[PDB]
Amino acid sequence: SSGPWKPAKPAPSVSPGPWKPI
Amino acid sequence: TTLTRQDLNSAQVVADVLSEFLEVAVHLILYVREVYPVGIFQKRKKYNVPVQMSCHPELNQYIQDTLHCVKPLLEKNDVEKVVVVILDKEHRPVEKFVFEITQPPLLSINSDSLLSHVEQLLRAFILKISKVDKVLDHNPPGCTFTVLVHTREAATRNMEKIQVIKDFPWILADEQDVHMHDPRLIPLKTMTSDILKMQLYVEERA
Repeated sequence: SSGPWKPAKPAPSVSPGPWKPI
Repeated sequence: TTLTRQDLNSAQVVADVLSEFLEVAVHLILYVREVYPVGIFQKRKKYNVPVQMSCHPELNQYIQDTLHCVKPLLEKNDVEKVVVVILDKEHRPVEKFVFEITQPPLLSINSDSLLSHVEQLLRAFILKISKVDKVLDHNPPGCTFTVLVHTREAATRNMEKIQVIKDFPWILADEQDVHMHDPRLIPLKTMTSDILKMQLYVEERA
């Protein structure tokens, strides 16, 4: 089997999260 | 013209139905486990039963973008599991809602009554999720969620670490966002049908 795979984009918080590309 | 499983209209329809079911289930899990505040949700009806739908546009788009990627995998019968992982503020997994899926290698071209008893099956899972808070301890404040997908390894396995589907990037999850030391396993529902076998259970941190 392959995985677990997850989205690189994390789930959004109620109000937008901080700036942290890496 | 030779057709593959994904070319079957039936395969596409089932993939659409199952992908939407997963959307409804994810919204419900977020509601019943209070990953997001009750205030953002509104009662709606699906499969003739009450469900909870987030009314936060950003979260809704995120869930749709994520699950839209699972649709083609379902058509090809390459999806083994879709998991909703709830993590605490310490980025530690506290609960995992595991949806195991199996589908036949083909579906009938005589689409007559393809979705005749499918709704009753999906309904049963939604009802179990609806009352899952009765067999689980309340989660700590500040939890978030992640969606994990497991597929079957094909012949020419793709070694790329960042796999993009429908303009949405995916990466391999780390052991930290999944590992649970001998967690409590709670069966919720397991059902079979001619077009699908599904098993839902929860893993709860000790």
